[PDB]
Amino acid sequence: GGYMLGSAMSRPLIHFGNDYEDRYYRENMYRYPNQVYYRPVDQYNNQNNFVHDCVNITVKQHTVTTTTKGENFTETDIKIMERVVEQMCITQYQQESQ
Ligand SMILES: [Cl-]
Ligand code: NA
Repeated sequence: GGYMLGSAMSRPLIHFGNDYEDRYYRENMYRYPNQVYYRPVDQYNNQNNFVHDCVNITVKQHTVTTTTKGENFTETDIKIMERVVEQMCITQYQQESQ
């Protein structure tokens, strides 16, 4: 806070180049966020800087919420999470800017 919280979306279809990650995302898809936290779009000059912050904030919040419940993410989870959140952040930027 005060961060903006976007609407829940369907978790994106992503073809990971790493075949094991690709399978892992599908197997464990519900572990990952389906909404992103961000600072308002109009505070940014470009998509890249927005997404950078959106990814950091969203990953921080999801990891914090998870750890305090006594659950864990694997190294593979984190890699997949960063990519999933990146895509949702890009979608959020393009949408909210439109
Ligand atoms: Cl979903
Ligand atoms: Na591959």
